[PDB]
Amino acid sequence: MNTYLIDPRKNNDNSGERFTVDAVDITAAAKSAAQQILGEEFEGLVYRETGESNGSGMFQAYHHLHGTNRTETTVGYPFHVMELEHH
Repeated sequence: MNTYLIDPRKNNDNSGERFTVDAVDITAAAKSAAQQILGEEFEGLVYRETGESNGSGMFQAYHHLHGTNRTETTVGYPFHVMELEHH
């Protein structure tokens, strides 16, 4: 449908090379991006990182392992997310 820019900030990696993910809306793009950044191990939920401003390009992805209680929380960190150049 549409491409969305994805850049893992929490990663703290020194790789400016950002990757893009497929999606229909920023809402879904974020959920799809996290699945790649955090991996298939990510099944929690995503939410908007910013609020005071509509300026997109940032989102939050959280996930807590429920059932096995093997850990306290699977993953949970922010991540850049913005819709590629449009018309």
